[PDB]
Amino acid sequence: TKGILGRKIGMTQVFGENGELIPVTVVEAKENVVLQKKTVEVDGYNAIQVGFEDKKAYKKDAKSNKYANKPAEGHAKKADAAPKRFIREFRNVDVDAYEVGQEVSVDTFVAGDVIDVTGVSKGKGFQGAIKRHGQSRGPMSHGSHFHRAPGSVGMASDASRVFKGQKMPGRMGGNTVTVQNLEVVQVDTENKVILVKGNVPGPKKGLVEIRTSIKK
Amino acid sequence: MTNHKLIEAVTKSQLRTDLPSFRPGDTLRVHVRIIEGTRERIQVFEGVVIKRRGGGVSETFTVRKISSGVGVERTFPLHTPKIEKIEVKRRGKVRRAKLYYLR
Amino acid sequence: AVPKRRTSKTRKNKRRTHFKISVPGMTEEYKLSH
Amino acid sequence: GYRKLGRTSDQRKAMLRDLATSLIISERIETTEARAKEVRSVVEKLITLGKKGDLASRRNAAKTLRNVEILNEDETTQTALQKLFGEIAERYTERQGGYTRILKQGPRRGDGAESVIIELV
Amino acid sequence: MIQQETRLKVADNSGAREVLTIKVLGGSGRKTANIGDVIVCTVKNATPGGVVKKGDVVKAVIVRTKSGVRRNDGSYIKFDENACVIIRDDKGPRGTRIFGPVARELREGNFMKIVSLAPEVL
RNA sequence: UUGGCACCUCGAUGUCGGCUCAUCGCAUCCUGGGGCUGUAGUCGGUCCCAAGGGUUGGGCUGUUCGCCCAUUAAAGCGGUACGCGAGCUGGGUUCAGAACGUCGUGAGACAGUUCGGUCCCUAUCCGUCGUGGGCGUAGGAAAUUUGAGAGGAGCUGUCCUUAGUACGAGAGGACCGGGAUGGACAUACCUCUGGUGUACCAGUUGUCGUGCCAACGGCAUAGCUGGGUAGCUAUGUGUGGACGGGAUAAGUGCUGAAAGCAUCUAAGCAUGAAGCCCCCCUCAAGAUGAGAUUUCCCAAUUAUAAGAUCCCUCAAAGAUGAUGAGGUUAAUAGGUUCGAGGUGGAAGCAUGGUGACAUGUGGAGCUGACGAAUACUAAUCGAUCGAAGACUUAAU
Ligand SMILES: [K+]
Ligand SMILES: [Mg+2]
Ligand SMILES: [Mg+2]
Ligand SMILES: [Mg+2]
Ligand SMILES: [Mg+2]
Ligand SMILES: [Mg+2]
Ligand SMILES: [Mg+2]
Repeated sequence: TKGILGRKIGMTQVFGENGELIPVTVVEAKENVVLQKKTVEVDGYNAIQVGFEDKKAYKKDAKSNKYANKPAEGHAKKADAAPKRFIREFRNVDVDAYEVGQEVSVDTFVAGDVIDVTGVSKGKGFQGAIKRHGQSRGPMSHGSHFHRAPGSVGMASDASRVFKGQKMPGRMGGNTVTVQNLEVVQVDTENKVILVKGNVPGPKKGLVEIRTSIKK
Repeated sequence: MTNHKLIEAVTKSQLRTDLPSFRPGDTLRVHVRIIEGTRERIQVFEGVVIKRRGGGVSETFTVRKISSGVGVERTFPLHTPKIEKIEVKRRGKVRRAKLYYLR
Repeated sequence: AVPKRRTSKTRKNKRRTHFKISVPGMTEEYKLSH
Repeated sequence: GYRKLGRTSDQRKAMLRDLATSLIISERIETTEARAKEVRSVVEKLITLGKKGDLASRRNAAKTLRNVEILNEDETTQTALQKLFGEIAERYTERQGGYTRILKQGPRRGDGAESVIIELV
Repeated sequence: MIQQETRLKVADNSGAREVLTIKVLGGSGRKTANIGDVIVCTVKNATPGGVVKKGDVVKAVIVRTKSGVRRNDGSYIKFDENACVIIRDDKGPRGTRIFGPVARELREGNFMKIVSLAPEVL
């Protein structure tokens, strides 16, 4: 199949042929390169390891991730590249194709295709039990002291434990979610943009992962 | 909207430079084309401009009218292809920029 | 809501492994007064 | 920006206006870290009115600067408003912004609070 | 929006003038209704002399709202009051003459008998 | 279930419904398979397999339960101190007051009905949801990963065309298989519709401060009213439910013995259910059974190398730790100069009006959180940890 990586930029709309509105996100995807093709004889699985954004070169008093390091730099130039920031493996794609050290163009995505998107969520901190799991809150008048709280937790002296898959507060946020079966609207080539019908996860300037759908 | 200018460039050939100008409280007519078959007609909406927000393709307004006792309102995008033309025929004076005291 | 038992001498001291303090930095004695 | 400093709106708008003034007179003060990262901005927006010097800026150079302090420097009397447009504005006619400077002293004795200096440059 | 214990009005020549909504005809615990929706009502105020007296349960149909409808072309239409029209077993109206406009969505809603009679469709 | 017995508890096992949460069992209420008949067709009826999921809003009296209007694919019976009061309520329940009736010679009762009437606790241990420091994984470190195993999603309806053909005495009615549009539910997001927006913009009353001109500020719920940027949000905006396969219940069968014939199970053997494992999403090598690649670093006890941390500037992250962006060869936050989006035409002079006012110079001026460019301010200074490939037993 086919797969490209890129950053989420924003969200707008376009007018179709029948004047209909279609809402879209705007994915930027430049500078992808193949760095290691795999094998079953070595690893046990065929795949394609890909890296997306460029960064700078080795430096002596190095105290960021802007400037790369030697193990990285010894992996870019191998396949004749520059140091790459992000790295991912794609596993469901044909490997007789995709020779090494090349680039990957958006042009391999037509307009009107079908995809599935994969990214990170947004961050909510320490949150309660009815924003999170979304369940009923209690009376606020008629002499009541139960407003926002999880009521009960167990039964009685039978089953005196508390089962594990139980709903309490804590942290929800930067988890991995996917979205199935969206549509490809339009594909620029100069600005290196791909548009998708619908809204997809993550914050602005984040990272997005795009791949062909497997379903029918 | 110069963020890195990648969104206000793609959405460039969906604009249109055909449309006159208008502030709130400026009567104007709106020649829609409505499709209910192999081919169908126009059916104007007339009224008075109360609202206008935004910038870009997502720039909207709305107009008010009374019709046989009842009030009605319709809000439109500016750059859609349905709207053949706009015809500003009168102009006024106000001190507000959102009008809701008209109900 | 009330302790049912006594806290031993160990469980009191197994707990204070992390209840210490820390050291300042060290610039040439000179302070790290950025 | 957006710091509240455990002080509700009606209080913070008057604490940041006293800091901007008494500074100007003595050009050097001693505060906690947080406050001086907020008069880092209020006072830098307040010389930029002093280079114009027009009749309108004096009218918006008074809605935050503080009531007429009858100074007394060497054999004289000033106002904090006929010192800001006459004297600081003239030293600083050819630089861009950035005319403050924060400096870290140590902590305090009682409440264990980082103490810093702030001056003009 | 139109839910239980809601008071619409009437725009036909059939005697019933005001009503009260007590249901919506979906069924999986549905809790609202917009334009184009068959409901159940009663009467709370009639006109002397007519065909639908006070205290009679009847089914009825929306024709107007304060919340509009989201046309697929990216367009919206919201009126300034609410309204209803009273119907029969044969999927058609009790009275004859319609008053006040209606909404074009009623063409693809099998209510063509009412656009067949009304002054201003819009 | 109403009970019988009186084995724990009276130096306290302290409570009937309803609200919030959930969890198991089938002797199945709906959906799912089929057999059976008077089921011609529909509609059922009967028994058989099946627990994956699903299982309504309101009126009267305390109402546990009871009756009634109105909808629904359907509006299930039982368990878990008649599930849950160190999580909520207190109508009901037996307190002291006072009426009304049966009773008593009187103290008072049997309540046969009504009205009024103080809810104590800073969570130690286990259990549970979430997040981190320390050793270990036969040299040390930076990136990418396999997946033994564990959890999660799982629902359904109507129109119409299929197709009036199999079948149906004809009307009626499938199989087939095509979509179209939906209700409830579960998840990401803010372009639209809209809600808030306490350091943003105009308007507006009262009173203190400049012996007043009002152009300004302070307090009076932000003094009130009209609007509203970034940001988090749903009543808004878009996807999802799977099909598909491997076999198994009842039940349909074929060769085929039983006993010639027979016969669905006996040697055989195809068939077939929303159920079961596989397919779809998420976490996972503390998986002490501690994995697999890729590249980088290499000694005179002992310094130090690859490489990380202290420390300072900040958010796309956040209770604190941690994660992430950047540290003068530098665009990190602030500021300054330009833009956007929002408000709705300043001050100050100049014409017109006796006057309070309106026009023009000018889509004016101001603008917190978003975007860009620019070294003017500060990220200085400098310190601290940190590896030198064991042994057999084989092949080399
Ligand atoms: K109720
Ligand atoms: Mg109380
Ligand atoms: Mg320090
Ligand atoms: Mg008994
Ligand atoms: Mg018993
Ligand atoms: Mg005995
Ligand atoms: Mg005062």
